[PDB]
Amino acid sequence: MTLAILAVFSVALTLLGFVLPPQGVKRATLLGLALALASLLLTWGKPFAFGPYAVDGVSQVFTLLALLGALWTVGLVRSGRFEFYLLVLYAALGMHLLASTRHLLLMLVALEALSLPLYALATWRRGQGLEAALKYFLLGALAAAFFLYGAALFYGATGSLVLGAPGEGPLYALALGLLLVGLGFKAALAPFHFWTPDVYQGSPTPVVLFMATSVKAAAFAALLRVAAPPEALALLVALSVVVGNLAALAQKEAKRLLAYSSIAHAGYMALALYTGNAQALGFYLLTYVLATGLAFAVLSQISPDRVPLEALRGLYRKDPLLGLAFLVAMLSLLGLPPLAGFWGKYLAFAEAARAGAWGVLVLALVTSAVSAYYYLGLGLAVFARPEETPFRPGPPWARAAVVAAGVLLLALGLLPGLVLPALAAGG
Amino acid sequence: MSLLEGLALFLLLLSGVLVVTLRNAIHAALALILNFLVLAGVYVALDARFLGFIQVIVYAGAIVVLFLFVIMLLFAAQGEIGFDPLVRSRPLAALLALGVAGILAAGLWGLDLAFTQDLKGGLPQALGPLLYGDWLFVLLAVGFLLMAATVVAVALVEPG
Amino acid sequence: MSYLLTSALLFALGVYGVLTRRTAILVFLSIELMLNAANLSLVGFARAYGLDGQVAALMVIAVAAAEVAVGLGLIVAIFRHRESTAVDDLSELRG
Amino acid sequence: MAPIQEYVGTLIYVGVALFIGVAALLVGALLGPKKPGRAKLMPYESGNDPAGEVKRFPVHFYVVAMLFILFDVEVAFLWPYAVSAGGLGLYGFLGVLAFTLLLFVGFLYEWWKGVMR
Amino acid sequence: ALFYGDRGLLSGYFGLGGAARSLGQGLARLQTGYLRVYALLFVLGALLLLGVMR
Repeated sequence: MTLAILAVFSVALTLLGFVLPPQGVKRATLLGLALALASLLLTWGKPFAFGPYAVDGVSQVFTLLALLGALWTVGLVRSGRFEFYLLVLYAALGMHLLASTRHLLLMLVALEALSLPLYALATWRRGQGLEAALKYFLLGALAAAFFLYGAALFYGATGSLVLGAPGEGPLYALALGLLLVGLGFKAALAPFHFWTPDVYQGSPTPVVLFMATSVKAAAFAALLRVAAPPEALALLVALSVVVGNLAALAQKEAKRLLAYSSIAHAGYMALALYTGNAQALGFYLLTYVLATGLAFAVLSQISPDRVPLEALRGLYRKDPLLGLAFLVAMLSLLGLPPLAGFWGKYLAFAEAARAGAWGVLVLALVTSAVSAYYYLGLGLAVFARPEETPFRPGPPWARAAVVAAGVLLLALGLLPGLVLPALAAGG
Repeated sequence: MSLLEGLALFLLLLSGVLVVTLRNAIHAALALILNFLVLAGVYVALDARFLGFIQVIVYAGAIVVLFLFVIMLLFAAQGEIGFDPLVRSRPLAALLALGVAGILAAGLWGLDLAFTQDLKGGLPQALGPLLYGDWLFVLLAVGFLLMAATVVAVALVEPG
Repeated sequence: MSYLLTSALLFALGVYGVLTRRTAILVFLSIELMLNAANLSLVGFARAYGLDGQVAALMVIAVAAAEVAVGLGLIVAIFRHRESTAVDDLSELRG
Repeated sequence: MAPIQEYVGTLIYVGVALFIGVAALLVGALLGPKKPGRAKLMPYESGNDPAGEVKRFPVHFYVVAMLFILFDVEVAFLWPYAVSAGGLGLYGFLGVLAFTLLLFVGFLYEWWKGVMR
Repeated sequence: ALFYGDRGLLSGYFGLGGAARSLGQGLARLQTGYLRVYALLFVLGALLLLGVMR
């Protein structure tokens, strides 16, 4: 299975990690994920239950993404305890599990399984990174109580604990509202967004990569199984897209800027949920993951700590290839055609318009033009006079990754009709 | 019912008020222990006996000791340390508390249904077949969570 | 039926908690009262639809406990070195 | 179900015990003369306190406690199997063993790393 | 006079640019780094959501 590889390696590796050197556990854990990835490809499109666990179109697509993000972040860091890989491994499993279920209790258990190791991973003991950690834990723990309270009223309105069964008068309406809250917070749909600015700033860069890919994937995965009211969606989107994009102009610390960006993209993605899709989000998130993954690899290559805006400038001198990569990324998140980011937007928007919600879709688009201020605010800054600051160039390892991502990105820009055919929602 | 019922629910709620109002961590936490007893009683009354006993054993016997150990470990002589711009925000907080009950209250006059099924008293005999029956997966999920918790917890506290 | 209303009240109280307190550990304590509010609700309905709401509840307990352990653990490791647990005396990350 | 008859009865037992307890305490409390001092009032021999009010204690106590909570949840679950265990067959045994090995894996990790700091 | 007029116009659009910057840091001011503030906004927000939903 996919589950099989993760669980086995995780448990076995747990005790094992004493013997091996920390580099060797990085080697081990890399292998493990990759095997998990292997098993994913070769079993694609055969939906397989074995319990409440149920692999389907959604699962396959998003756990491809979740595993992707996890491979990357584990790459970059050199630790002082084998544990700062071990906990990540766990976290990957947690996100795998989150997508591949539809039963509320699995969903709860999964929510802690993914959230817990994240709190601990917020610590390379940097003083900010404890403040960060705490905020996240308390806000997270608050949402734990909410999502759990949500489930309890849901069981009231319907015999099932699984998601699916008719739905009723008020109580069913009520129950579904509190569930969007929990899930909402994890994907950073406003107005639950509040942690996303502080934690992204506070946490050490590679970790933030992991959050900005994997948690968004995972979160959306489970969100999709919720048959969210068309009113709820409309609220969320408005708040996300307005507050996100406007406030982001004020910021001037690179990671925190990207944090605000990562509210906005959640806002656009949540449009797709209207009629529901798994092809739309499949594609979208593919373009988003790549772009953010690329981008944060680059920020790491700058420095491990809070990156002032200026630090980006001169990236093209330092290395040409890497400098260009980051450019392509930034244009992609703005969605300037023919880049893949445009297609990701377009597909989502198409589901909104089918559903007939007009106003939302207009608002979204207007402020999506706003977004160009800060995106170019990075992307062009690249070419100017070189700064005198800390930098390093990294191995061929990292070069290959980053540049792979950037070619792969624009490749899907021109040929979206490759992937889209087989991001099937049924197999 | 409502003769006895009143007593238990009054007690429960009253105890609830105490644990969120009072000063000083120890008195607070201790109130929550009286809470979980009452709640345990209420479980027993609702034909969930097994769950009742676990309520006492885990939540009130394991968990709160851990709480107490933390508030002893690091002291706590004020439930109201410092003074800071948060003062007016006490009434908006108390407002919202009412609100969150209000909307939920509304909802519950919105589906009102029969309370009328059997349960066998909830004895662990009759929970067993389900638990390791088709809930066995959920269970193993639980089991994974605990293990993750242990390892995480260590990595936070001890350097190592 | 009484019980299911009561449950919402205990949820409400916990919220009043979560917003008021100035010691961090007591915030977390408040969260736990909300969580038991949940288990009551779930259990009340377990009497309606018969016997799965029990097994449900037990799973919740285990998750709650897990999140307690890790969470207090975190609280400990952060403020063992800090000598005041004042929550709003952590403020450098800000917009 | 199971008869409610004895649970009420439990509460009875508790009511008895508490009464006899408190009664004794009031007997004790009222009798024996009073006369405060200057060093009965100010705590034990050498220093203000005989730990002299040192700040913070080892994390050991946290570790032991933390261990105990998670594993008490372990115990909780193994009771449902324990009572009715012949009903569930071989598939039963495989389930239990599975669960146990996960928590024992926990055990061996925190053991090799240190209960002691 | 019309030339000068156009300069003026150009600055009037730039003006709107200035509004957006301003607004943005107004909304940024909603952050405070106070945890209890973040909690208040939270509960408000989620309650608001449930309100809208009906």
